[PDB]
Amino acid sequence: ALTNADRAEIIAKFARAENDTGSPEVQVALLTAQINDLQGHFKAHKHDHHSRRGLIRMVNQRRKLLDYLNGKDHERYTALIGALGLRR
Amino acid sequence: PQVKLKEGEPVDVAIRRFKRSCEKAGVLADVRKREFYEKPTQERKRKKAAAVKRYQKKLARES
Amino acid sequence: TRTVSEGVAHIHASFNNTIVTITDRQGNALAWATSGGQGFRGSRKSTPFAAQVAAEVAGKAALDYGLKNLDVLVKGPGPGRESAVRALGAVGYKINSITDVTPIPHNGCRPPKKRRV
Amino acid sequence: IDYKDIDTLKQYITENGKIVPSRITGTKARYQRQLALAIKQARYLSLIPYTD
Amino acid sequence: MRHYEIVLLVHPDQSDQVVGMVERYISQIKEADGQIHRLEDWGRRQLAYPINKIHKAHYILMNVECGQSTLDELEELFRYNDAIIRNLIIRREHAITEESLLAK
RNA sequence: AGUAUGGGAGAGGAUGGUAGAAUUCCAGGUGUAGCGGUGAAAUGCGUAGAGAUCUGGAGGAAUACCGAUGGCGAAGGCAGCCAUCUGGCCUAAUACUGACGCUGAGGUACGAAAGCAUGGGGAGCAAACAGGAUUAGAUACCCUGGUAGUCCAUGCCGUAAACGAUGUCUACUAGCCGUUGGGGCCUUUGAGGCUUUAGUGGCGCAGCUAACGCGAUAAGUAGACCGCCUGGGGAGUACGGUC
Ligand SMILES: [Mg+2]
Ligand SMILES: [Mg+2]
Ligand SMILES: [Mg+2]
Ligand SMILES: [Mg+2]
Ligand SMILES: [Mg+2]
Ligand SMILES: [Mg+2]
Ligand SMILES: [Mg+2]
Ligand SMILES: [Mg+2]
Ligand SMILES: [Mg+2]
Repeated sequence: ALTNADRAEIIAKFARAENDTGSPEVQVALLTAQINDLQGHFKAHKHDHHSRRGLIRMVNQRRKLLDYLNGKDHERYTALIGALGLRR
Repeated sequence: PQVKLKEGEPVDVAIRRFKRSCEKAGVLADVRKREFYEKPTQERKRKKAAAVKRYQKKLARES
Repeated sequence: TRTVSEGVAHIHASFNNTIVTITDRQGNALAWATSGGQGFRGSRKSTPFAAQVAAEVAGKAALDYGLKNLDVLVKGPGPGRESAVRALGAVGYKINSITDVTPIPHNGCRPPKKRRV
Repeated sequence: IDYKDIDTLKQYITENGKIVPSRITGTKARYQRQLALAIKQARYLSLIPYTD
Repeated sequence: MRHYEIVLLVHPDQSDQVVGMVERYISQIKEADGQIHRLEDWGRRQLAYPINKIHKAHYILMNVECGQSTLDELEELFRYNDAIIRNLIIRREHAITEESLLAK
């Protein structure tokens, strides 16, 4: 699992302003880190169905936030997806 | 249980005291339960009925 | 032949039959009796009186070993557990202690099906 | 309630060794669960008898 | 690291060795890094029921802080040591250093 | 509506280990005539020694008491103890984003028990089946045995009175008494009394209802979206199609 220091680093790297923890960029980056971390757990536990529901929820939340960012401003959306390495 | 006897206790009184010890222990109840296999649905229904009866009895006492 | 001062009486009571056995400590047996063994063959085996006669005969047989004080162990439901100890006391023995040793599983094997009678 | 406190743990165990319910002892729900867990741990550590 | 409480039961015949075994465990823990918050020797106590036809054993208590690799090493040693008869390991939050009951 | 930081409760999920009780079987010590079962019997077991009792072993499955109108989970469903990985929920005050929301045809994932495929395991229970009984007959209900199966690994199957017989989300509308996890306030005799909040129960005004009944966990008063119904049979059946 990720640590408080890791989350603080991600927020520092993706924060628009001071104390900015609610920005779509910060939220999407945090979700991406969490998902890529959980991939390892789900490699070793294929039949842990109950956690995969939460993983799918994280995926859906990221999708909705990315769509909102795209609707509001395209340049920030492109920068975020490029920085985080996401196809769409 | 282990109902040890006094020096002069009558055997009949000893058996009476052993009956009280065993009745408090409730060993025979588990043996009665174990005779046959009860289905989970039936156990659920029985426990629900028991809880309802207990609540009604407590309300009657309060009234 | 052998003389032992201390003994133990096991009463294996059931809903169908009562078995009364007399053993020494360390479990070696001395005498035994049963309701079916002493007449009463049929449903009357479970009746407490047959337990009393079985206990009387078992005690009379065991008296040859010269034991006057005996411990009591009882296992199982059904009538006959009380009559056996009463008869053992009446016969002339001294009952030092009485305990229940009926085995209780901690949710192990599945019991047989219920009878639809 | 900790598994190493046998003097108190024994106040909620019968002679047969069975755990006394909450109804008879007047304890709280949260306390009862901790006490049962402690009794189980003490039984495992052979500090209190499982039965008899 | 994490905090673990350990209780060990030792065969009475190997009682004289207890001082060595605890010293070896502490040495390994400290070599890894280690923080041994509590060490207690309850002494030889009677068992409430026999274990492997043994009616009494030596009781040891430890409160330590160590990592997963160490925890694995101690678990393996406890499993493959014949002097030990039963061991309890409990995860704890924060460290207990106060004198405990049963220490008489 | 969502995010960060401090705390709390929980049989929520996955993997591995370990403890006690009991049943079966196998050897050994004492010991002799029955054991077992039913309304009553009989089959069956027993003098090459049963049953009962004590001692030592093999193996499988499930976790007494705590236990609760209790708890957790989207649902199905989850019960001894310990370690590792892991999802959600409750709760305090701050600091952020700024409508990012609700629902959802097609589609997709999960989904009790039974059953299916390959390979293991098999104590107890037990469809099929064998014998003994009851009966006019007994293909059953009762009794003695007993295979698949129930268990493990990997997949498939997509069904239930899968029920609260009550789709999801939102705001509002007398009160009274319980219980679970928290927050705040006041008493003193160390535990109690008031509030608040999220669950879970019992009554009941207004309102609704064919009646029974529901009644802040609505079946009341209103809004958004979806699914479904149109007399009983024929019939969740035929043909075609997909799996
Ligand atoms: Mg598995
Ligand atoms: Mg039967
Ligand atoms: Mg939807
Ligand atoms: Mg659809
Ligand atoms: Mg049968
Ligand atoms: Mg499937
Ligand atoms: Mg259907
Ligand atoms: Mg329906
Ligand atoms: Mg069809």
